[PDB]
Amino acid sequence: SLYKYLLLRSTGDMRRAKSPTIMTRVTNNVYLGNYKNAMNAPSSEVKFKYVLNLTMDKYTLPNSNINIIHIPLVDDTTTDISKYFDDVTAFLSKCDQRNEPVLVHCVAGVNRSGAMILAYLMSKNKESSPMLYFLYVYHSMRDLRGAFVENPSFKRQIIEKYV
Repeated sequence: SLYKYLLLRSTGDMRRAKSPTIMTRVTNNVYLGNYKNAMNAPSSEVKFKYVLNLTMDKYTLPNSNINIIHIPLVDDTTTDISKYFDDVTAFLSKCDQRNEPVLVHCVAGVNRSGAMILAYLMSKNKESSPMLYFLYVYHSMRDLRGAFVENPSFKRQIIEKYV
């Protein structure tokens, strides 16, 4: 019934894209969100230690002792993001090992952040066929969030790295 789900999703049964709303917890400590979720991170009962800001501009969070890490990524179809995969997944892995919650976000929480989260989940897959796991993670996250890594260059780079 998961095979049926993936096969229908993969042969023309995708929904129209919608903007994500609430944050999505993806692992014990790692969360995916948009700019509003980042602005709300200092007041979240999750107790974030880090925020990974993938937008083009640095910002600060006044009351907060959160450590904001800035990695500006370009959401277009020519620019490389693969040079960041290993450093980003190693940092996210460390947060999960240390139980230090981290929010990964861009502006809409679809492409730049979605791609780093997809890379992390691929990097943690030890038991499944990478092709199957990619389809499962892709379709399941898109259905949960409304839109997820719509950028086809980003999907291509993740496939080249992990599949």
